[PDB]
Amino acid sequence: HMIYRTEHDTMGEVKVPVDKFWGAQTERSRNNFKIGPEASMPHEIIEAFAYLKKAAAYANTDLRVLPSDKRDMISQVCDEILEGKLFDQFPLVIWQTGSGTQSNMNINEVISNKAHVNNGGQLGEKSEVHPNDDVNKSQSSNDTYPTAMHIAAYKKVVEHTIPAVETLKNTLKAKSEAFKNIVKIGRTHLMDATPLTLGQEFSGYVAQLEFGLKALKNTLPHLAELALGGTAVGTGLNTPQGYDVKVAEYIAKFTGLPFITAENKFEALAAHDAIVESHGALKQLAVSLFKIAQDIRMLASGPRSGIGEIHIPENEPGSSIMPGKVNPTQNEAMTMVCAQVLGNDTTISFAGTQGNYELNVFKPVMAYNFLQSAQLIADACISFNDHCAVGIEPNEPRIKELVDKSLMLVTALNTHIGYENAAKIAKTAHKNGTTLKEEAINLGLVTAEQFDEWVKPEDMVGS
Amino acid sequence: HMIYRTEHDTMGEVKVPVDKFWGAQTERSRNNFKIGPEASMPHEIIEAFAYLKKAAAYANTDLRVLPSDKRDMISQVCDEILEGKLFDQFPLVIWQTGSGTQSNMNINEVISNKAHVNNGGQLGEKSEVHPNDDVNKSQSSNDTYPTAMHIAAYKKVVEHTIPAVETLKNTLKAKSEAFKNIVKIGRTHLMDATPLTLGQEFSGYVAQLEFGLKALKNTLPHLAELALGGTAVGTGLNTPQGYDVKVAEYIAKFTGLPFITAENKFEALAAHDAIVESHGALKQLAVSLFKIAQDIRMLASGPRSGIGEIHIPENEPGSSIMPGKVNPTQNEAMTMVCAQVLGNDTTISFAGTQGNYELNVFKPVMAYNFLQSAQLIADACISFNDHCAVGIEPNEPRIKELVDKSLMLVTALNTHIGYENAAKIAKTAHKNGTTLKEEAINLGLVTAEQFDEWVKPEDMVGSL
Amino acid sequence: HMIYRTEHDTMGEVKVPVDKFWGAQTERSRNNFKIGPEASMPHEIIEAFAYLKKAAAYANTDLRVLPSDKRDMISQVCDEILEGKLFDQFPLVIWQTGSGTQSNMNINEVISNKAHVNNGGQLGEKSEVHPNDDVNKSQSSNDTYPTAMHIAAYKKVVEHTIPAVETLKNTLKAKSEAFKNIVKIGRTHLMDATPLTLGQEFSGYVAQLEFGLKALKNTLPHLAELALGGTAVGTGLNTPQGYDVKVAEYIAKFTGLPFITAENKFEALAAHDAIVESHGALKQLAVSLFKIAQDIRMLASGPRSGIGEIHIPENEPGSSIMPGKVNPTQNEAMTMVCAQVLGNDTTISFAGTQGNYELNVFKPVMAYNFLQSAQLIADACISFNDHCAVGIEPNEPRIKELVDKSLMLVTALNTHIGYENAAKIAKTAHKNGTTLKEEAINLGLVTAEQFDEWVKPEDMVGS
Amino acid sequence: HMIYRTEHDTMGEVKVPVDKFWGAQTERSRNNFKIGPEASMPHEIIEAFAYLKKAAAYANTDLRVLPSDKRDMISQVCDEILEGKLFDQFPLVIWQTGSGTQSNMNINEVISNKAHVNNGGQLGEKSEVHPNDDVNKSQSSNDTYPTAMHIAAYKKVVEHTIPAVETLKNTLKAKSEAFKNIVKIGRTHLMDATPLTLGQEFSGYVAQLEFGLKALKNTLPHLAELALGGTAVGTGLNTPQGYDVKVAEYIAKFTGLPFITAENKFEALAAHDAIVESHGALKQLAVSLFKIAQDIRMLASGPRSGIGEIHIPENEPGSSIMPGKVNPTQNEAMTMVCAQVLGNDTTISFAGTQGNYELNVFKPVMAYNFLQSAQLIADACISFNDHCAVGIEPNEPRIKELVDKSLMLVTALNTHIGYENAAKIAKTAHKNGTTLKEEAINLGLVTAEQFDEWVKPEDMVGSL
Repeated sequence: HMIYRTEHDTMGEVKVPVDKFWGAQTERSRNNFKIGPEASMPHEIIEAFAYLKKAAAYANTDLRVLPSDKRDMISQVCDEILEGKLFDQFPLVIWQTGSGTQSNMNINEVISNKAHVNNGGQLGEKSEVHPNDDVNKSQSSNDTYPTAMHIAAYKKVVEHTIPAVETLKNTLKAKSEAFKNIVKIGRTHLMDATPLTLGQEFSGYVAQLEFGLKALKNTLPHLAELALGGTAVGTGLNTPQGYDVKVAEYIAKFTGLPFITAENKFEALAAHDAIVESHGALKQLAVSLFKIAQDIRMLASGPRSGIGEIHIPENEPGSSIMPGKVNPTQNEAMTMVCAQVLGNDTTISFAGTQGNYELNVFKPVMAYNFLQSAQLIADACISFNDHCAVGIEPNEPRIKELVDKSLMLVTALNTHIGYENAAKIAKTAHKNGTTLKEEAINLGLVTAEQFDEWVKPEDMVGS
Repeated sequence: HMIYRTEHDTMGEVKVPVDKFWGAQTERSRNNFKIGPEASMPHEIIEAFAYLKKAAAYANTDLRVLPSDKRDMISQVCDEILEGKLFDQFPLVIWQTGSGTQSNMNINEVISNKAHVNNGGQLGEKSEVHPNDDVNKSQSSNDTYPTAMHIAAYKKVVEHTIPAVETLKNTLKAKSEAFKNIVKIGRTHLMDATPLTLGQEFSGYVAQLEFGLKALKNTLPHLAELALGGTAVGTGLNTPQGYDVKVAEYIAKFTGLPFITAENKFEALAAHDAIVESHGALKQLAVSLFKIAQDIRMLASGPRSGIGEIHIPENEPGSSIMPGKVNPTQNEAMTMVCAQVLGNDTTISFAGTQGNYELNVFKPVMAYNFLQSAQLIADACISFNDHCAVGIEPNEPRIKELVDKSLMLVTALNTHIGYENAAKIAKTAHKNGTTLKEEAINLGLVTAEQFDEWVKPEDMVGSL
Repeated sequence: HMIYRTEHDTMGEVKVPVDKFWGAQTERSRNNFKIGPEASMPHEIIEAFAYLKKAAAYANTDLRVLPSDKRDMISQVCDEILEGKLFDQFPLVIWQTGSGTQSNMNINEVISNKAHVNNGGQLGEKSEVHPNDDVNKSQSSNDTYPTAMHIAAYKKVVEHTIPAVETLKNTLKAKSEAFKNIVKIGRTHLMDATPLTLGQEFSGYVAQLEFGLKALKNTLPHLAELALGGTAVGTGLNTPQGYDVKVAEYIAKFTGLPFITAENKFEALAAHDAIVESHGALKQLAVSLFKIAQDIRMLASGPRSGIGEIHIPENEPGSSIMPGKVNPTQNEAMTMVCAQVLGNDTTISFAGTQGNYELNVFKPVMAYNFLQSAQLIADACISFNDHCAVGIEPNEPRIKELVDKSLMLVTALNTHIGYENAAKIAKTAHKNGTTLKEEAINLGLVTAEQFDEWVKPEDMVGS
Repeated sequence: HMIYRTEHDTMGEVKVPVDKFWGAQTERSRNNFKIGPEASMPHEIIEAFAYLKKAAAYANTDLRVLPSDKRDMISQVCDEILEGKLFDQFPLVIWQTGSGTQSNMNINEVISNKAHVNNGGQLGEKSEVHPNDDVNKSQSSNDTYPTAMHIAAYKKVVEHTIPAVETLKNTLKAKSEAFKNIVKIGRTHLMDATPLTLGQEFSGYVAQLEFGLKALKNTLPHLAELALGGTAVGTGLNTPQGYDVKVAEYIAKFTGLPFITAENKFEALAAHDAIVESHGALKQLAVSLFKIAQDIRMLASGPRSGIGEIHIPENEPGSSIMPGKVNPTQNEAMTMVCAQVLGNDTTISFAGTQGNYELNVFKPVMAYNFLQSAQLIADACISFNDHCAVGIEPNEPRIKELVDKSLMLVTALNTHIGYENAAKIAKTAHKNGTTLKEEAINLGLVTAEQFDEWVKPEDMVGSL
């Protein structure tokens, strides 16, 4: 069934699927890089290329190096890509050249061929829009791919990751306020400790997410800087005067995000330290999220022979062999995502060290890892919020049982009956399996009413 | 346009797309874990589940707890899955429950419903093969997902990763032999050193891959052990006597690989140390491959601004105004894959620490990272071999130019004038921009005839 | 020779070296944690404990829970520790409890016993200053160790790491300015590329360090927050009202650094996300420094059969067997330090995920890794600056040779003689081993004088 | 107060502290690499250099290139170093040249000068044993430092790490046997599951350590290969015929460990893949040890707010007002050590990728991280064994309380009433806060006598 057209270059003929909008160079690149599943370059990178190619055409026309009719042809195809209509025209993998050259050429060819069809021609004829001379005007593969990487990274963080974390933080803050008067037993070293409120414990999670949000936002100004206009080595050779600033202005306009031209194009090509910087903040959030998810599943564990202090939503059967068992599966998905982010940080950091001279040629692996972390954190925070956090409720009788049976409240008695008598009560309760109150009364040291007045858990959760 | 049928599990009713062969539990997971791209659980895991479900049915029939007609129904659908016909029936993500329960239930439901249709029934009616009582007989998610992970991991390593590395090693060995008489300049600390042959340098790469292959093969016996038969917590509750050994024998038969039952089912459920062990060896290979690929692009650097001791193939047309351009495409793809494997090792090691009590619930992320490393190493080694290594050739004039002018050829004068005198010659040439021979004569330390007789790079590539 | 005194607790007698100022609890802790070399807890942590113990005594006296005479006794020993006089009194390892409990008790015992000697008593007699009741008043091991960790971390970064990076950045900036007119050949993919100046290449390194400095400084406000006053679980039980704010004020005064009380004490005890945040910025600097050091040793490689574009200081013989060889050993030390920092980041991130409930009990390993990275980056930047960067000089003849022999300048001819003639010149030069100028002249396409006018490398390093 | 003598190398004159036995090159390094704490190069590396310098002298004398009287002078100082008498003569840091050249020169200079004093001369005079011509005869830094790294690494693993892990494994095995009849509740996903014995749970830990020991031992043959004899670039230039084999034999004799000469000297200089390989196995052990230590503190959590199924020893006095306090001191030390090993693996893997051409110049950082992991695992396993594992005891009343309460004991009714009816019972008790038996009677699904006869935890810890 597969029908081909025949294209030609200095390697000879090359068959291209007859209906596909890529060209000879993209087709050869499929075979040169058969590494992992086809088409693995992230769609967000292709979308970002559409933004920057449109902006380059607009800047080039303003600066009188590209005719406006060709700008319009290019821009129309870019809009189609941005609308999600052409993803099946991008068959190339992440694991291509480290400059992402083949993906740059893939969008140049697709824009060229689709423009020809939009102009009324037949796919496979020579286009009015030349892939290199027109679509790639004033550009290099070297400066286009890192621009796409930053556009995609910034957009994912600001439009997906941050909103998702913010929503989860808001839920945990509302829960913290709802739980502010529920006194529970602390655990340090996993061992019995002095009291705090369930709201205080949840307030820690809120504060962790607030700090992670601040830290991630701190990284945005460096990520906003774009390499476009540095061309092959950073000097801007082959760009019209002012192109750097103008093309960044168009990118900022079309994306609605505050992109600027990079202050130092050599730094922008030879390294991807902004990706290292921003990914470190994603990893900081993953570190906090792991701990939050871990605590919540421990607090919900049981329902009889674990901790059992909270209830969480029960969304699906947990087991076919153990009937009625339900597991904290949203917490599990979150902790697995966090494990992924920590390893993505290893990869990004390694790749970030490995630039040589004028160019870091690890760009696709850095982009792929960054976008994966940003996306998975966003998606897991949405899922965990909607399917776990919004439904957390206290098990007030279990919490109260733990408080009443604890030996750790005994020090409330020291100022009233002295250290030695307090210790005698705790030692007797421990030996007998009884409560502090039972032994305070039955040793004749404190009346029931005086004990209730002196040992108030709600008075033990502040200075 | 979406039409649903109504199904149920022990928790309630669930609307399931009318034409899909999964059931209530798969549909819940599909909707409850919208995390990353759709349907991301690796197809290798689904295929491995098909092998183990077929084996479990065969073992259950032999041990007289499942009728053979139901075995045949189950086995038929497993065959369809293995033939690649039913991947649209597996919509679940990696980022699900950490035991992989939901993918276990996905295959149980698909086998049950497709068997009913194969039997002449209507999709949605009660099946002759119950998903839990028949397809999951003698099993838990807790022992099935680890079993699928090991089957998939072992098969990827033995059928893909090892053959690809072996082929690349063979090419580098043939190149080493072809280059055994070409004397080049060593570089240590990036600085000019003493001679070695290009074949000797390439023989190092060969040895590195041979050691990595041995180290990876050393990890196979632990990876061959299967959890299947441990059921919920490791005790084998609800298995027929002898099921653990028999089901492993059927898995070994159907896969053609030497799987055995795990000696300790608690170790097999509560941790995935075999994945840590085997991935460490994949990472060892990636460390060596990075260095090999890095050296080859450095040796090829050019045409004029660098080293230029070797030529590498061109895989793209190039341009007429850029003659002699060098495009180290495969070196870049390989080094990026290696960077990926390093971080996959961090993830696997982290997840491997995190088992609690009777179960590690990081199983899908461990399986996904392992399979990715094994696949990308295999594919990158094939591509690097075919599009780079087989075509490496020496630039003999450039090699000779760079060896003949190394100042550290003065090491050859150590035996005649002492290491201190030789240092003064090399230090003087470096300061004056002159040659070794001219300064040795200027210093009155060596004559011209003595210099030509004593300084021969071809005599410096072996022992005394 | 070893003479002991005999102390006593409920485990029985314990021999303590007769002249040492620690007590029974520290002595037992030596044996309980024989893990790695003795005394490995960083001296900076001990110094930080001295600051916080002095501040706690001052706050406690102001708030009328500790007599001023005992404050003075405690403060005097703290001053001795800060003067570096008592490090031999701290024998405990990093690998103790994860709350650092044993090091807290070690300073409490040393302060107690040294105060007694300062008061005119004999070491081994009962002290006027009780280790727990006085030196540990209003405190827990749980809130003291993380306070010491932040004090030590912040001080190391601001007093050592940042100044060292700043100095190196300044040197590289001066070199960039000095080299601004030296045109050299770019390298992308390790392969010949279009020109840039040596000053432009060095300006990339400067920009990388400037961004890393900004990123590290962004992490300081979270690191300035101190846990002290949270006590065992975060509630501040057993502190006088206002102690949290007052003790942070004293710490800020005594250290001269802008410490504040943590806004959320649960976040401050249950996690060490500020250490993750700040270490990610140290790792970002290490990623940049690796690339900078790698480029510099590649550019200096040879001196005959490598790159050879720069000279670096030659500080020592590189080899005994190869006479006169000198190696870029400062670059090697730097790259090894950077490798260390990347693994320290793995450890800190792992430990940061592992808090449970009210307390993260991975505090010493996080503190040790953080201080090691901050110290090694500082020391390597000083050494690399003084013994390499200040002495970098261009090899102008070698740089010029590479420019004159490059095929990459041929595109300067396109607008003057056309693509086809330019390509003919490049193809002929490549085939013959000659220069572009030689073939332009000898093909009769360009005169020598016209070639020099049209192909000016200094005009090819901007837009 | 500081008095110096004047020395020189091929680069110029150097002032050396008058009473120190090092020379000009050590003094340059001491002053040029003020990075981290003073004198940080591991003493195990210095000791390993003493073994290899003694072996080189013995091999050189046998092969007729060094007189036996000079061999004896060198060997005597090597013995003094091995006895621990000269560590004050080694002031250099890890963070020096990446080949470790400066530490090689440090031992050459110290041997030379101490031999002269041993011969009756004055420190600072010309020695009978030349540091380069005699002590470094047939050697380079490029082959000596990797040799020292392997000697030190292998000795630490076999003489410290393996014995410590083996002892801990034996203790856990004895505990598993002692606990084989104590039925406890399994936990999966942290949730109450079906029973297993406490001995079964501990047997998982034993199996994990056994696999880690096997994996570590599998890495020993690569680690046994020594670079010595490759000299500057791997060719063996300037070695006598047969020196590589003979010097390895002397190293094996003097250390008592089964070292051999490396099969490929280029692989042995340009990469440290054996360190990557062996460290991955140390990291595998650390991954298992983390999980074991984590479980033990979770099982001990208490006295009243947690699980409390086991007792662990107390190692500190405690306080009268805090009876029953549990202090999981060794679990914290162990888990922190394990966190350290994970990051050491990142560093070693990164450095292992970074060799260029004939030499990897990340040798000291690789050696330092490897030795730290091997040492800390050994010490932590000794401490954890002696101060925690040997004293673990069951809390049998608490264990029984927690198993009798598990709703997943309802799994035992599956064979009688079906998985769906059993689910309703457990779901009802969970909703109502009642017991399984009470709801099963209320639902009319099981009688009281049938429940007592059918539900027995002790019958659920094996197969059908």
